[PDB]
Parts: sequence; structure tokens; C-alpha cells
Amino acid sequence: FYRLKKIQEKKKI
Amino acid sequence: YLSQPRLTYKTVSGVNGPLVILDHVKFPRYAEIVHLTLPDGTKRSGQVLEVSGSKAVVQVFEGTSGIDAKKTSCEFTGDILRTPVSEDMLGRVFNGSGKPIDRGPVVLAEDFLDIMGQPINPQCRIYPEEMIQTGISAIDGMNSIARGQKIPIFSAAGLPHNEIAAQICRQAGLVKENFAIVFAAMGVNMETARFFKSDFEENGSMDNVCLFLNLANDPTIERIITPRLALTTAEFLAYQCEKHVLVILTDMSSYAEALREVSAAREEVPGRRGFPGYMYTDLATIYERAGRVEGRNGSITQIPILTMPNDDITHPIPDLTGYITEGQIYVDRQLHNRQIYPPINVLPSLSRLMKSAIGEGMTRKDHADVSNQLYACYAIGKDVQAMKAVVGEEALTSDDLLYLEFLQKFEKNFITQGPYENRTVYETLDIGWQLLRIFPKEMLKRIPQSTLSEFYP
Amino acid sequence: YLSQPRLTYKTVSGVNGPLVILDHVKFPRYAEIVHLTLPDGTKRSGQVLEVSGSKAVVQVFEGTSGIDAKKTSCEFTGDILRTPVSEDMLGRVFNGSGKPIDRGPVVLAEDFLDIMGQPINPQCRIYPEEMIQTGISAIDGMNSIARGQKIPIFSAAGLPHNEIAAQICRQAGLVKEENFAIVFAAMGVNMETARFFKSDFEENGSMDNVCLFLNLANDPTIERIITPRLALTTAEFLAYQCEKHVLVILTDMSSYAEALREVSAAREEVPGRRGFPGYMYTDLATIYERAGRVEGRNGSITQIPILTMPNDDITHPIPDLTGYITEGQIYVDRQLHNRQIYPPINVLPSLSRLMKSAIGEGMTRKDHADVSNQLYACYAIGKDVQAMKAVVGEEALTSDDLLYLEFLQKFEKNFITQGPYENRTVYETLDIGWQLLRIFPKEMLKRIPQSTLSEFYP
Amino acid sequence: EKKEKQIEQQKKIQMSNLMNQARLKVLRARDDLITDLLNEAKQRLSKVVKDTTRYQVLLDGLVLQGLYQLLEPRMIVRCRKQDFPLVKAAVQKAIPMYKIATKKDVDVQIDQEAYLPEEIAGGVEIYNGDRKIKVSNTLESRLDLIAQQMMPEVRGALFGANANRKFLD
Amino acid sequence: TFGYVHGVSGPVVTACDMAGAAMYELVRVGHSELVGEIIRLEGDMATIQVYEETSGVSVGDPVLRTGKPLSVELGPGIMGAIFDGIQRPLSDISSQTQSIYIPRGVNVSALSRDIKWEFIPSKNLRVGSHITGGDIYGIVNENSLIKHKIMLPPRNRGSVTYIAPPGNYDASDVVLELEFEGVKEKFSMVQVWPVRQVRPVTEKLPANHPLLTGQRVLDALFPCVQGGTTAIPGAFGCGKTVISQSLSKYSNSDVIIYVGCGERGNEMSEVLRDFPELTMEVDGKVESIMKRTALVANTSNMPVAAREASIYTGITLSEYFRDMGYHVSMMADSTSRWAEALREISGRLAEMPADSGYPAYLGARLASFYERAGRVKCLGNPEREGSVSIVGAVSPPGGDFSDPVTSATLGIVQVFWGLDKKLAQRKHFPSVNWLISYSKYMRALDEYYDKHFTEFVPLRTKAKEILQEEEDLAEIVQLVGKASLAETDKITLEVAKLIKDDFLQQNGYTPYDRFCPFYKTVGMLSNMISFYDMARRAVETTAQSDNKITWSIIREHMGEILYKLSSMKFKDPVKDGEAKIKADYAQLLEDMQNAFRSL
Repeated sequence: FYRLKKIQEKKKI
Repeated sequence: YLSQPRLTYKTVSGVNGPLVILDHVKFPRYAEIVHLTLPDGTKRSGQVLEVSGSKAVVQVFEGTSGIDAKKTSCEFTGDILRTPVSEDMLGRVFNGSGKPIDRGPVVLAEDFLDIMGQPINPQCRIYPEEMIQTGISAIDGMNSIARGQKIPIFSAAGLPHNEIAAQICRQAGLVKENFAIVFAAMGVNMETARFFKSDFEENGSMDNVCLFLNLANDPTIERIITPRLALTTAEFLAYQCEKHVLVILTDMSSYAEALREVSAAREEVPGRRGFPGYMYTDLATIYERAGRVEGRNGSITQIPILTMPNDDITHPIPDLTGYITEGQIYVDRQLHNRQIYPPINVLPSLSRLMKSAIGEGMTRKDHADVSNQLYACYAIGKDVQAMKAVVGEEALTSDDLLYLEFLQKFEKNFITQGPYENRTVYETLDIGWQLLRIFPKEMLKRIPQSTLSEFYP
Repeated sequence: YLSQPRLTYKTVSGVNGPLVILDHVKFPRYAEIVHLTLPDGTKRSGQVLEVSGSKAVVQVFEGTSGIDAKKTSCEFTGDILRTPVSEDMLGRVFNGSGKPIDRGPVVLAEDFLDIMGQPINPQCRIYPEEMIQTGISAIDGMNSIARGQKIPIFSAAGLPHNEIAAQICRQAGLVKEENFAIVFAAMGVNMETARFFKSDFEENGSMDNVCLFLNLANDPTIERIITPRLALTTAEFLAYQCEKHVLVILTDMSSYAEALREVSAAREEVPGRRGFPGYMYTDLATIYERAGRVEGRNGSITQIPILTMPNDDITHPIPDLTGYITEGQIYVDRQLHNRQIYPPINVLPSLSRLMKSAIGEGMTRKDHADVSNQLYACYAIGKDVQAMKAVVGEEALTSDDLLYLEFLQKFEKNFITQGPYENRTVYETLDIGWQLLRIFPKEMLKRIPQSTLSEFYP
Repeated sequence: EKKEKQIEQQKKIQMSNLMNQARLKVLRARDDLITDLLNEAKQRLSKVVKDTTRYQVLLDGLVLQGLYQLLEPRMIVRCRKQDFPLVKAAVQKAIPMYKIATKKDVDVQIDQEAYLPEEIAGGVEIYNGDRKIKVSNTLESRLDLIAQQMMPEVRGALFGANANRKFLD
Repeated sequence: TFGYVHGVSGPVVTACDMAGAAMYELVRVGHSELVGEIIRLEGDMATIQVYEETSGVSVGDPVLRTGKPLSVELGPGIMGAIFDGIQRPLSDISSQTQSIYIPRGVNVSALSRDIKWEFIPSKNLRVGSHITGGDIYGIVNENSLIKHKIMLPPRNRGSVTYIAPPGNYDASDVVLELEFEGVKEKFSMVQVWPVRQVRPVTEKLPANHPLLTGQRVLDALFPCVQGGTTAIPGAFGCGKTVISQSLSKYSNSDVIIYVGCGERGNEMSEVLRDFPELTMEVDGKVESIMKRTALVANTSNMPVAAREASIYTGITLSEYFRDMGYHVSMMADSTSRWAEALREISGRLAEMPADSGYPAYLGARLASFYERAGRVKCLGNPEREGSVSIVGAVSPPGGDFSDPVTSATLGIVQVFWGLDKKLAQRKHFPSVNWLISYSKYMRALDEYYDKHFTEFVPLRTKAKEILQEEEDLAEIVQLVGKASLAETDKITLEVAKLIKDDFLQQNGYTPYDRFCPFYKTVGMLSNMISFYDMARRAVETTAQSDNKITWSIIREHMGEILYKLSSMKFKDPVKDGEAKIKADYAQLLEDMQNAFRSL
């Protein structure tokens, strides 16, 4: 879950 | 010495959870403390976590609520969090943030001290070597409290640990003082708070106790700062005044909960069981303020109290607490179900400083050996009880009967104890020898021949 | 063939881990090779993994250290990496990047071959049918292999799998040219492993027909990505071109996986199970199947890689994915190693495609499959009764249970337990198997047909 | 028996070392010869430098290589100070060709402040305006490039193919 | 040029205006001089990890750059002192500031610039000779126990021009001047070295000599080798620190560097207090052991970033002394702490995580660190043979062996000493789980035993088999009680129990068991195995007779002899001659023989 949330947050840029 | 006016801001560029992001701050300072004004008449405070460009981030020590991006103001004092402190804080009771609640005036400070403290240089710290008598046989006889250590108290919900703390702080002494107590409470029931207060008032040593309180109704984030403040006060009294200060913390687990919450708000790296990855470092920072120093006769001892969520030991909180501290005193609910007033399971209760405070000159040469022998015998008692549980009474042997007898008499005499008694060390040793005499001479394999040739009969 | 003058670029717009980001490159090409100059005279090399607009990404083989945005320069070649190729590669040793590690000079590239290889028509491949004698009774027999197959060796840390590899390489031969050439490749190993393998190889005087590579633990991690493909390309050349029967020994593929993890994590690509990137299934497919004979040609490629096994996890991604690709597997168990068995090989999880290679008609002997199967089943029942033994005492066992226990015990004591340097023949192992069969009466031979049973049991 | 086994393995290791040394020496002889031939080629290049006419033609060619390669709006030309007027004339000759080849108007200056080191037998080099992108079209770089690209064919020419080279692809 | 502090967050700091920077260059940040390293570049911006607690730093604070990467100053004055995670003598700082706390930005010389040192140039050093690196060109008796050598730093060569005469010299005084190609250059008795660069060697050599440990358990069953490597995982309270202390006190090596990273400082206090008192005898002289040890410390409460620096500094020093021609060992305490530091730094960089939240390159870094070990033929014409051994200690959270840190370390080291919490719970203080432990240096050591203690070889094998067989029975004993087994089985169980209670147990804090010489262990095991096989053969020979000897009969026959065999462990290495204890063992063996024959 943590890894997926990290990539999702980075997807904004 | 600062002499410039503060800066005031209304640029509240955003909010997210317990954080507030400002914009267009002129040379912001890391770890700067900031006051602010809500649209109504109340006021709050916070601390800067990080800076980048002209943007800044702050954290509100008492929860964010109703803050208006247009109306509120901020005030940058330009300094890291610093507390007032004076000798006269003794006898006074504060809540979180040190605000008086005993109906006295503001704190008139002798000095202003940085909260975060500084590391102590290992070169110039003296190893503790003195033995603090305690009056409980489970502690002195088979472990050791020394002036300067930081042993914690493992406990579980509902179990009777508070009066253990009361007893240890009631009749503390030196084998053959003042013991200014500083007692910080972090998110605990009102009942325990009043219990401790009544106990100290009964002890009649109210001239030597400085209190900090935080009920569970108080703001959540306050708990992260609550203990550091008390420890700073203790350090002041220990080093600038060469007093012997004993320190007690109620619930480190609550502090851990506050910390996990803060870290989760920021989305930081998680490790075991949703904890911050760096909780080890902060626990080290809090726990490491201990031990005496070269040239000064003061001393700092810590007996923090922490609660495992359940009987599990591999939970990260007790595990890391074991890593930092040099031992631990275990409390088992099994003994509590059998109504033994100290429910101290001596077995998992290893302490590391029995080396340098025991032997000739301090107590006697035979202390360590009898403790080791008692360990071995109690352990074999547990094992034979396990064997009994499966095989049945009639399959055992005489040795098993002897071990069961030892187990029963040991739990009956050595551990079971009065609430208000005060056992001397020598009495504990006599009890130990009485217990040892149950076994024959030959079964005592943990004792040198030279010692049993003199003390066995 | 020729090409235009090469281009220099000095626009290093960032550095991040083992990657270096440039821009303003004119007509960048994917998988292009570049060189790097440092503020001093030191040189390095790398390749291109991503391209978009004038931006380009550059992986560095030697790692990253002291890289500047004002002194470091870059050079751009014109094509994919192409590497030296020659018969002289034998009798020589090289590092992870193929440079001469011994004192000999740069090999003379008789030709240039693409590292990435090139595909082969499935129709233009030939089944491998010749059983390769190994001498180990655990391998020959139960898990026979053929000339052109590939079999990984699953093993954990602290186990003597290296000894097994050396034993196999020593005794490699054919059942009845002279022998196999050897293309060895090391993937991040400590000095002990490499030195021991070197000593073993020079013991038999086989340096005249070994080309070897070395990537040690101290070397930069990124080199391991390129290291094994060089060895495979060279082996492919020797097999499909020189018609030499070769044996490629790869080791420590887990380090290859780790390097790929580094590369993916640096690029912030989508991760998957255990943080491993998705596409190493394709990558391992590329690195693995390069073997098997082909029509109209002689020589072959037999590939035995060695995979270390994190903890004891058969379901770990790396060994699992390797299971889906290779056609076999030979398992190593710490239990046998604790019981002092020099070839500690648990035969139960092992499996191979001897499925129609060790027929017996024309091959060694006719009974091969039957004896193998019966030993396998009896061993399984032996393990079962051993498990039942820990539940209830010895008194509760019937006569057949004791017979199974005794058969099991004698089986690992005799069949599995083989001494080093012992070159057992296939017929010898079959006879040993029969002697083990004789422990039971004929009526418990539930699997052997009537004909063979009456032929050999009496 | 183990004395005998020691003796036999001793002779085996000794012979293996001897064979390795033999291979080392012979391969070293081969590549030493190759480097010597490369040095001879450098000498042939150096004598080629001096014939004025073909040298001017080659400089025109190299300048046009640089023009077609960099493609930047601004350019700089560097060369050996002796050949300065020749390359000036070459640039004047070359600019119209590029103008009609790409339809792009570019300004070409010649660095008169810094010149190539003397050890460069000949050739030129181009920068762009900011002197961040470069392209070396010197004669030595060309010699290197064609040498490396030609190496296998020259092996085949000097020594012939191996007997085991049964087919090609 | 100079950068400016764009932003701060924890121990990481982004600095703009840093065009000329490069990776792994030292930098100074803040008005105070806070040392740090660079870890990421992006255009004109940069990233810096800082080794000091970050607080009270403004944006736009100046930042200085230097081309020197992280390095340590190497030379005399090192031993008997203590340093921080970076090379900073704590004692000198405490004398300089006259306080209790370390100043936030203290900056003092690594080595003293005033102590004088006697000097003796080499007897073969002539004007015009060549040494080309690695050659000792002088001797300094830094301390009575150990003599510091000075050799040309590697990557240096040229003829000899000036030679300093014998006598006394202070730091930075010109010792040797060298001329190579018209360039003159001077050297002193102190130099510099980058931390992350591997020092070159002539050649690595195989291990051929055992490295004792002073523990009956470790030396007997799971020996380590000089120049090798190992790891010691185990939960808290399993006494890893005790084993490290014992090894440092009673090894066979010359110099021991103890790198404590992320622990209680009370351990440092213990080392400071105990070691000066204890004395050791070599060359007919007794000297305090502080002279032969150097100590690098990093308390837990210190800033996180310094911890990697400490681990690197320690091995750099070990390397410098391996070049000197000595055997040295290392006590790396809690490398998992180093892993934790890596985790934090990667967290603040928003780098993609790997298993258990650690960075991907944890395995690579551990392998690189542990690769530095090994025996080495050194550079220089006067050949010396040195060696480096690393004895790491791991601290897996939860007490299991599933964390990636431990599994990574298992794949590198050759020797493994597992600890089991229940054993330390038993007060079986040297809690070594022989069942899980193993060692891959059994070979290349049999020659040593064949040359000295040939009988030990069968003995240990027999003991191992007995332990395994005990374990193989214990489960079925536990499931179903006694009175269902043959005499041989119970005999083996009981003798294995006494082995457990006596041989494996070892209390190193009593004065008489602080250290066990190897021959004592050999004799003890010999007596045990002799008794075991004698009893087993005796009972076996009477199996089919009319009077079967049972275990109860053996007890009635030899209870006192068993008691003496148990008390066998009470032999002090001092105050009791080797001859007398050996004779005592022989006499006990004769007694056992007589009692057996009488039956």
C-alpha cells in the first residue's frame, strides 16, 4: 500500500 | 541578545491535516516557534518542521480547527523552542506546556534553556557504581537498581503497576538523601493522576516534587513536547545544582501513538507496524538523558513506564525500549491472577548493571552466585512443571519433587511481599539461603566450592 | 562500412544514483552507447535507457563518483554495443566488462557480434536427445539431462553448491570429439569462490579450453547487467559457428536481479511483487533461452545456471520466475547438509525432462524409467512414514513400515551419499538401484511392469 | 602414491603455466605488430599532410562535415595556425553550399585566439556559440575511427581466416 | 564560489548556486562550519546530508565548497584516544572547551600538532635510491607496546634527495623529500586518504592460521580464522556486546579497532574504565592494553548521518594498520544501525523504497564493506604479511531472521554465530545455538590441528554427533515420557545434558573463567569423550549377560566421580600451573579407568 501511494502521489507532477 | 521587532504574517497559503503552509516568509528559521491568532479571541502555538524557498511549514501543538486563511495572524519570535526554568518549580504542578494549574503565578525563571538539549560527550561521563536499596526482594535480591541507570517497567493494561511505581519512589534509599521526584504524565486517566498525587501527599515529601500533567482530554500533539520539558527541568536540577533527581514517566506508549500520528500526517517512511522509520532515534534521544557526569555529584535515574498492547513482546515499542535501555523489569498477568502483590515474573526481568554494584565492599561476595543459582533452580522448576502438565504426577522422580517444592516455597516467600514492608538486602540474602538449603549440597552446580564450604550450612 | 565523426556533448543537467541526465542531444538513439570523461584522465562507459525530446538518460557501468556539471564530457557512438569475438577468447580471462583482466592484451576481434543476440526460428531448432553423463547418481538416473537442455541449481546460502558445480564440470561426458569447452561467468562473488574455481580448473589442465569472466563483489554493481550477456554471446558464437559443444556456467543470478532492481528503482518505474520491476520476466527469458541445437549444424549449448535462494523461499519471485522458464530444476536442501551428505540433493522436488531422452532403446538400458519411478515413489512413502514416526512410537509400526524406514535409510546412505571424485557409471547406478529394490519382495513392485520384473528381480 | 600424485600434478601445473606464457607472448607479438602498422599509417598520414592541393580539398571536405554535423545557428572553427588562410578560404567556399543545402542562414566565425596544439598533424574542429557542444573532425580522430572499424577485416587480410571458420552467418 | 541554503528538512539541505560541485565532495553549511557530503545534483541545485544536528539554519546561509572528498588523517597519535563518527578526537575537544557538551560546530585538528616523536630512518636509505611506494622509510616508537611505522603513501615514486637525520620531530616537519621529474615534493609523518577508495594490495592470500576467541564454545565447535569474517545476530539481551568485549580483551591479534555505532554510551564508559587497568604480557613486559587498541564511538543520540561515516572511518584505519604488517581484528557493533541510517536518508530524498523500506543498494553496500577483509601480502620491497578480520554484529528487530538486513549479511560472511533468546533467558550466558550455527572454514585448518592437537579432530566430531543425537531424541522424549527407551539412549541423553550444563556454559565474569586457554578445552573434551565411550562400551558388553548394567547402577557407582567431572571447570589459568592442571586431568582419567575396571 505504501509503495503504491508513493507512486500515486508522484504521478501529480 | 535579540532586540529587533517580530514579523507578523497573514499569508496562510494552505492547510492540510495538522499542518499549515505559509508563503512569503523572510529568512525563516528551522525549528522556529510561532504564535498565531484564531479569528475568535483564542491563541495557539506551533513549530516549524521544514523550510523551502519562501514557503514554510508549521505544526500546531494543540490541533488545527477553524483556522481562517484570511483573518488569522502569525508571529515569528525568531528563536528555537526555549523554556523558562528555576529552582522554585519544586512544589508546583503544571499541565502541558508548563502552564500553572496549582493557582500560582507565572514561572519566574533563573535561566532559559534549550529544550532539545545536547548530547553528552562519552569521554566525560562517569560509569555508575552505587547501589540503590529498594525494599522489594524481587528487585534488589535478583536484579539491581543503580544510581544513574534507566531501567523501564514493562506492564499491561489493567495490571497493577502504578503502586509499584509508588512503592519504589516511596522508600528509595542507599544500602548501608533527597530524591527530588519529577513525575510527567502523558495521556493517562484522571484516576491514576489523583492516585499518584495522594500517594506523594501521604509520603509527606511534597517539598521535593515537581509535576507535569496531561490528561487524555488534552490536545494530542502536546504529548510530543510534554516529556522533554520535564526532562529539561530534571537536568537543570541535576547538573546546575548537583541534586539527586529520580524521574518517572507514566506511558511511553502514548508518546509513541502521538509520534506515529504526526509521522503519518506527513506520509513518511513506515517500518514495523505502521511506525515511523526513525522512532528508534527519538526514543534514543529521550532515554539517553541519564548517568552522572565528571566533576559533579548530581545524578539522573529514569524509571519510565510503558504498556505493551498485549502480552506480545515482539511489538516494536517494547523491543526498541529493550534495545536502548540496559535491562527491564517484567510484570506478568499470570501472577496477578494468583493475587501476588508484586506480580514480578523474575525470569524475563534481566538487568545489566548487576556487575559493578554487587560483591565485596557493597553487599557480600555471595550475592551474585546465589542469584544465579536461584535463576537456574527456578527455571528447572518451570520446566518440571511443564513436564508434570503432560506426563502426570506418578511418572516423576524425587528430583522433580524437590524442584516443585523449591518453586512453591520461592513464590511463597521470596516474591510474595507486603505493600508497606521494607526488606533489607541481608534479609533477602538470608531468605535466598533458606531456599537454597532445600536442595542437597551436591545439586548446587552454579556455586563455587569455596562459597558453599562456608555458607551452605 | 564507415561512419561520420562522433559528437561530444557537455550538458550534464543532473546526477541521481547510477543515472546521469543530459539534454540538448541531437537525434538521440535508444540503446546507444556513450563514453564519459572525468575531470581527471579516468574514462568510463555506459548506455542509453530512455529518450524523449532532447532529453536522454544514461546508465553508467562503473557507477557514479565525482561527477561534475562543468568538466565531465560525453561522447556518442553511432550504434548498439558490439563486442570482440574470436577463437582466442579461450585460454583468457576477463572482468565484468570484458576487458582483459590478466596481463594479456585486448583480444583481436575477428568479428563483432551484437550483445542482444538475434532470434531463431522455432522450426530451425533440433530436440536435444543425447544424455550427458555426470557421474552423480542423484543427477544421472532420477533427473537425467541431455545435450542442449538447461537446468538451474537451486541452493541457499552456506551450502556447497560450488563443489557440485565443480564436480559436474569435471566429469562432464557422453554415454557410450573429446569434451566440452567451458564458458564460465561470475556474477558478484567473493574472492574465495573465484579462486576455488580457478584452482579446480587448473587442476585438470583445462585452461586451454576455458574462456572465463569475473565480476567480483568490490566492482561497481551496474556492471552485472552486462556481464552475463557477454559470456552468452561468446558461447553462442562458439556453439553455432565453431560447432563446438559448450557448457556455460552462470552463477549468482540473484545479484543480477538486485542490479535490475537498482536500475528500476532509480527510474521510478512501476514496481510489482517485492519491489521487483515487472519486465524481468521478459529479461530472464532473454537471458535464459539461447540454447539447443539447430538444423544443419553441429555443436550445442548446455546451460547450467546457479541461483542462490533468499532464506528458504521457493515462492520467492526470482526462483519462481526461473521455474517458469527453464525446463528443469535440481534442488539443494540444508537438511542433508546437516546430516553430512556430500551431495546434499533432495530428489523429491527435483525434476527434469529425461521424459523421453533416457528411453533405453538405443540409450543405456531399458529399465531406466521404471526403476527411477519406483525409487521415487518408495522414497516418498519413506518420508511419509518418517513423518508418521514422530507422531507415534516405534511399536505402532507394521512390518512394511519398518521396511520402508530401512529402505529410506539405506537409500540415502548408499545411493545419494557419493564421495567426491567418484565417477559412477549409469549401469553401476542402475545396478545399485536394483540392489536397493531387492529389499522389498516382488509383490510391492507396484510400478514395474511384469516383463522387466521377471527379467531382473530374480 | 600421494608422492606420485604430487609429482604428476606438479608437472601438470608447470606445463599449464608454460603454455599460458607461450600464448601470452605470441598474442603480445601479434598486437605489437598491429600497433606498429598503425604507427606506420600515422607516418603515411603525416606525409599526406604536405601535398597542398589534396590537402586543401580535404580541409574543404572536413569543414563541410562540421557544417552538416553541428547544424547550429552559430559556429566556430579552430585549426592549426599555419593553415589559417587556407581554412579561411575553405570556409568562404563552404558557406554558400551549406546555405543552399539546408536553407538555413548560419554565421561561421574562426577562433583566432586559441589554436590547436602542434601535435595535431592536421584537420579542424567545430564548436557552437556557447562552446558546449563540440565535434572533433581532426585527422587523428578519423584514423582512430576507421582503424577500429576496419580492425577485423585487416586481421582477415594479414593472417587469413581460421580453418574452423566453416561458414559466415 | 559559494552556494546558498535553498531549503532545509531534517538532516538534508538543498543548496542553490552550486554549479561547480561534484558528487561526494565535502562542504560546509551554516555560519558555523557543519561538515557534510553531497548526494544528489540537479542543474544548479544540490543536496547535502549533514553530520551535525540541524537547527537554527536560515535560508540563504552561505555554503563553502572544497574539492577534497571525505578523508581521514593517518599517522601517529591515534592509539589510546577516542574519535567521533568523523575523525575528531573527543578528549582533545573536552580539554579545549572545558565543558560537558560537544559544541555544535567544534573544529579541531585530528591529531595533535605539538607532541614530539622520536625517529629512526631506515638503514638502507641512500641518496638516489628508489622505493616507488609502500616502503618503510622510518620508525617511531609511539608506545612501548606497539611501534608505529611510516611508509610512502601509494601512488608515489621518485629518487631520494633529502633524508631527515635520526632524532626528534614534530608534525609537518620535513622528513623525506623526493624528486621524480624535476618536481620536488615533501612528506611528513601524517598523510591523507579518501575513505571510500580501496587501498591497493600486492595479492590476497588464503587463511592458514586460526583466530582464537577465549570461549570454550566458539573455539571448539565453530572456530573463526584470522583474516576472515563473521556475523552475530540475536535479539536484545543475548550478550552480543559481552562477546565483543571478550574478543577485544583476549584475542591473538596485535591491534583491535572497536567501532561502536548506535549504542549506549555506558558501553564506551565501560571500555574506558576497564581496559586501562588490565595488563597483558608480551616481550617480557606487562602493559596496559589501551596502547594496542583504538576506539571509534558514535552514541545513539548523535545525528543520524554520521553513522555511515563512522563505519567507513573504522575500516579505513584497520586498512592502514594492515598495510603496516600486523594482524588486526575489528568489532563492528550493530551494522543494522547503519542500515537504519540509510533508511532515513533515503526517506528524506523521496527515493523509491525496497523490501522492508530499506534502499535497494543496502546489499551492495554491505557486500562492498565486507569484501575488504582477508589476508594480504602488502606493497613494498620488505615483504610483510598482514590481515584484517571483521566480526560484525546484527540486531534484527523482532528477534527472527526475516529482515532483509540479516539475510543480506548471511550471503556474504563465511561464519555464523546465531544466538537464541531462550538460552540467555536460561542464564546459559554464552547463548550460542549450535544447531543453527555453522562455519565454512573447517578446511584449510586441519593441518594446524594435525601439527599441534591431532587428537582434537575426532573428538569434536564425536561431540557434534552426540549433540545432534540428543536433539534427535529430545522431541520424542518430550512427546512421550521415559521408560520406553534403551539404556544407550538415556546414557547419551544424560551425558549430553552434562555437556550442556558444563562445557557449553561459561561465565566470563568470575575471575577464574574470564579466559579459557585452548589446551584446557582440549583436555576437558578428551576427558568427557573418554568417559562417554568407556561407559557406553561397558554397558554394551553386558547387554546379553545375566546382569544388565543400567544407568541407575552407573549413578550409584560413580556419583562422586561425576561430581568431580562437573567441578572440572574450576581451573584458573593463572595461580595454578599448566602442569598441575594437566596432571589433575590425567589423575581423574586414571580414577575413571579404575572405577570402570572395578565394575
